[PDB]
Amino acid sequence: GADNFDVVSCNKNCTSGQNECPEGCFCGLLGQNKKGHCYKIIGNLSGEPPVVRR
Repeated sequence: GADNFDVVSCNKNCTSGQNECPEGCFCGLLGQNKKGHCYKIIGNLSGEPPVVRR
């Protein structure tokens, strides 16, 4: 089910080697760069009605 999951931002800068990302996120780096951003994997649940009252 790899096609069910998307990578999204976890809204934080990070550097490799330092445990800087929140749990459940990863530090995504481009190539040999030491600095990157925190990301996370999510799956969307579809089918929600257009309006929900709580």
